[PDB]
Amino acid sequence: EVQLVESGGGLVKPGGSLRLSCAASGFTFSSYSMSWVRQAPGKGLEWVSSISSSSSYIYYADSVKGRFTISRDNAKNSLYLQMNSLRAEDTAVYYCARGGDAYNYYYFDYWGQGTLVTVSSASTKGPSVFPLAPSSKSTSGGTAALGCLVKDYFPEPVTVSWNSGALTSGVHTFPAVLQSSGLYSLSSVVTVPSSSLGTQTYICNVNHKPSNTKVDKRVEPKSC
Amino acid sequence: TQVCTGTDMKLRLPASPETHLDMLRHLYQGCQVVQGNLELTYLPTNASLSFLQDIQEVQGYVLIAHNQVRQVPLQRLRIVRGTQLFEDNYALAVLDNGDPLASPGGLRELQLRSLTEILKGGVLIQRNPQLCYQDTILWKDIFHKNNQLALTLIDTNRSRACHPCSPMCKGSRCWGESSEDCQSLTRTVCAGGCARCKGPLPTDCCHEQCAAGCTGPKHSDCLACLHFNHSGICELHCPALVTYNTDTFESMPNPEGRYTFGASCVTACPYNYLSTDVGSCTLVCPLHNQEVTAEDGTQRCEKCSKPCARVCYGLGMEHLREVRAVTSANIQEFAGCKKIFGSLAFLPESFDGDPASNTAPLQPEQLQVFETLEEITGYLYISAWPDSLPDLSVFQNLQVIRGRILHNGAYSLTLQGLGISWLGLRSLRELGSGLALIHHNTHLCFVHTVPWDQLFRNPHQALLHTANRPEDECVGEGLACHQLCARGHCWGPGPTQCVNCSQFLRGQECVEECRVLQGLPREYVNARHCLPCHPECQPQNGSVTCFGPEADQCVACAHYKDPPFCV
Amino acid sequence: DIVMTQTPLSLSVTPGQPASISCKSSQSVFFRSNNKNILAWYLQKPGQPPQLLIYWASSRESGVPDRFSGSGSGTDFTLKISRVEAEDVGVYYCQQYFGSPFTFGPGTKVDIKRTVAAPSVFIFPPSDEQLKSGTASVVCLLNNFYPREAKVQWKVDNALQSGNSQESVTEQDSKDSTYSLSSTLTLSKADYEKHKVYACEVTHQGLSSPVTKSFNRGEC
Ligand SMILES: *[C@@H]1O[C@H](CO)[C@@H](O[C@@H]2O[C@H](CO)[C@@H](O)[C@H](O)[C@H]2NC(C)=O)[C@H](O)[C@H]1NC(C)=O
Ligand SMILES: *[C@@H]1O[C@H](CO)[C@@H](O[C@@H]2O[C@H](CO)[C@@H](O)[C@H](O)[C@H]2NC(C)=O)[C@H](O)[C@H]1NC(C)=O
Ligand SMILES: *[C@@H]1O[C@H](CO)[C@@H](O)[C@H](O)[C@H]1NC(C)=O
Repeated sequence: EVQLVESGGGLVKPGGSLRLSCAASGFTFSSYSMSWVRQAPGKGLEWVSSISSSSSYIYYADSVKGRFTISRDNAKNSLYLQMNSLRAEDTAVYYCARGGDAYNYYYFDYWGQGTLVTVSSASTKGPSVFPLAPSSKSTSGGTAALGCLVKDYFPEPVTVSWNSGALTSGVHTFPAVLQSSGLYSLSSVVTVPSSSLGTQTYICNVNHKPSNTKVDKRVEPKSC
Repeated sequence: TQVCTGTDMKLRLPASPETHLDMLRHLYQGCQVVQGNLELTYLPTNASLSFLQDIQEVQGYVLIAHNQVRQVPLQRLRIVRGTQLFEDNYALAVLDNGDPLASPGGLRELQLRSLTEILKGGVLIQRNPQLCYQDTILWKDIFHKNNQLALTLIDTNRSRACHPCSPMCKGSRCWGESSEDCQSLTRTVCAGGCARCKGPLPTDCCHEQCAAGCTGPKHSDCLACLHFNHSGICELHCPALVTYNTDTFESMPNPEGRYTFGASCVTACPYNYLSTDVGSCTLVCPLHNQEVTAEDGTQRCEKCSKPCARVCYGLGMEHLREVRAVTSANIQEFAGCKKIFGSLAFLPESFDGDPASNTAPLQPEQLQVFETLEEITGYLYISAWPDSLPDLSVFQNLQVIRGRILHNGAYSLTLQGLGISWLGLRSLRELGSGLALIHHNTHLCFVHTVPWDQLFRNPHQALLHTANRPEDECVGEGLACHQLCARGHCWGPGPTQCVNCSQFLRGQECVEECRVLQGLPREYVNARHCLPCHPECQPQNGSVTCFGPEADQCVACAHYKDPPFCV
Repeated sequence: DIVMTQTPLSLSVTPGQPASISCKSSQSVFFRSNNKNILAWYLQKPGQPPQLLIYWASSRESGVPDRFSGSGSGTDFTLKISRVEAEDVGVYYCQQYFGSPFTFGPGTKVDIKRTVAAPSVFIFPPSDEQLKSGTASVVCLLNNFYPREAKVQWKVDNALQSGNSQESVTEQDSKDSTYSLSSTLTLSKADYEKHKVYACEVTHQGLSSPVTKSFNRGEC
């Protein structure tokens, strides 16, 4: 089935460069009109660029024109984007999207998960993870909360799952929040029956990709 | 110039090739819309073809054949409408442009950079052993959506293998090795079922009435119109000449109305063209129409009251449609005829024929049939004429050769291989359209003595001449015009052949003095013609003999005076 | 540049009720050649990329259910949803593919109107592990509530903390149509260790009166 997986995002200092690469599968890539749509955090959708099936027709938005260069390799089922002279404004997710029929109608019917590109001269730092030890202050009746807090990281983003992806019901990971220091912080949280607190283990799997920082943190109650 | 007329010679070896380059220049130079067929044939290697530069449009078909030329520069050519087609089916025909038997010659690169459009017809490219890229083109894109049955027959045999196209082109599709010759597409790429477009997107689609593509969606922005250019805008029909009333249906003449001329809405027809009842600018009237001359402008055509009282038809018309020559089997059709609707051709058949058998030869005296004739709507062609006749005096009273049908689409007056010693066309004062060709007439003098400029009616026209008796050797024998030919212009020797008689006329003859004071019959002058008095007027001693022609207008009666007349 | 207008920016409706979003374009998007308007509609569900709802301004894509129907012509169009369901939560976008540059509209955020739902309130002291590192982060959790609007007040020994504490809310849940809220009060090691009672007051429409969850430092 259809699948577009993009790569080569991450951190860039202003003025520098970066090359995105979107790998396609589950259709004849030679017969489809590929494109890049970007989305700055909590903003609408912006068309960046498009390229026809055979590469015989290319287009760019005015904000990116000259700075950005689109291309493809049909033999190797891949789509590329050479972003040079990068700016604060270019900071956004970049979704690779396949169009509709070669070069006529740009529907965008299937979209990739998208790759995050950050443009700031501040450097990479990995997180620390600290446990939000469970509320035995809540009712034994009764429902109890639990979580782990990811602190002081840059750039984004982090993935946070529970028990190697096993536990997922009633879980609430929040979106990140930016700090004075210019570093991101993140709470990841979960509702459980208070009765299972004694019997079953809970561990959060935090993964900050830029800094190679993967941590798995067990989360237990304090007592007296 | 905006427009020019094309040809219809069509693979025939031109009967004097030394002229042939001059003809093509005079005809196609300056011009942007070739009305007719663009026929470039039997052209040599060296041939300067820069006069073809500005051609943007061809009404008919394009025939490039038997040419040793390295390349033809039809780079600005954007459309052929295919109004007629070579060999029934082909709008473009590139045939036999090689060396058979610097270094090589023959057609190398086509170079039709702009040729976006072919409405009707197909393509035929064969036997061009240096022609490249003929292969590469997506012809399907060039044909219009309507015809597209439009077959192709491309031969690919060569004596050199070719470069690839400059990698700048999308597919390997080019008119030549240069980057500027990539075949940009128009029809086969568009969104929806678009007539044509400037790009693959919806905004990039052209107006319904555009033809060769466009530079924008508007009906102004077309590279060519499908149907008509109406003052900068492409439309399906021109504003009609007549509005009709709500109730009565009476002719309320349209202030903004136009005539159809080719692919152009026009305020009034060009010089030799006939205005039509329907409002077209034709060269031959429709069926149920009569040719009329009105007091307002040129001649126009008309819906007839009676089944139009028949007027003497010539060759290329009605029952003489496909007769090649005036012969002894139709000479007596032209008896008494003041004006011939069609053309006249005199061939070696007509005087020396008995081929198909039994058909007797024409005699010199049978040709006097045409002494009545003043006007020919079509052309005059004479490749043969009797030895006994030194000139074409049979056509003495021929005044206007209009040439709304022209020989091989070009020549109105054609005289070739004759042994006439002077011309004799003394009344001839207009060549309506078409080129004059007078060649290989070994004996003919009195060609450099006609002021042909005064006959012509547009700047494309001209005389072409070679291999007639030269005027250095004619004047060497001392063959000038007669005294009384004003500005020394004449169609032959003697006093009858002046174009403008400088003094006074007596039927045929140019004359110093009339017989007003002395001489055989006494004569009154009128519009510089010496016309005799009534014979019964008395001859006077040192005085005027009459006011006018009749017997009432004598000075004295010679024998009996019985007013109001002399008798 | 075909400029795209969407109205409204917010839509909040009870599931089962129908709801609609208008799109407008500065220049027309109607194509004579194939007699269709060249607009497209998308739903960006939260924590996902966009998905295509409709092409040709009215024709659905495979998978897109009955309720979703585009309408209109020329410059003025309207996406309609007969019977909104609780998972339809997201932002809705209109795009034109009539010409370069290919433009989108701003987006229209659709909220599901769930019954009134009071938050479950929890409080978490800072970890001893982080405390040693030199900074103390106190977190208060409000879980699963509706509507979204909600005041959260931090107090250290009755001292109203104001300025030194950032919030974060979840996007509305596709399953249950509740929101959840984090509030993170940051103090230094020193300042954390000057004070005895930490507290988190919520006020919210689902409550009969403000609720307070508050730990005493040290005390189990
Ligand atoms: C006719 O053709 C000759 C022969 O091809 C031309 O002479 C060429 O002229 C070009 C341009 O000046 C030279 O670069 C070639 O090397 C010449 N070739 C040869 C074989 O001499 C000449 O231009 C043409 N002559 C006329 C009168 O048009
Ligand atoms: C329709 O006819 C007009 C002439 O009336 C053409 O317009 C001219 O184009 C030339 C070529 O560069 C310009 O120099 C003139 O300024 C133009 N004249 C006018 C009056 O516009 C025009 O090309 C024709 N249009 C089509 C679609 O064939
Ligand atoms: C070459 O010429 C012959 C004769 O016209 C023709 O049949 C043949 O198909 C040509 N060859 C190619 C490769 O086009």
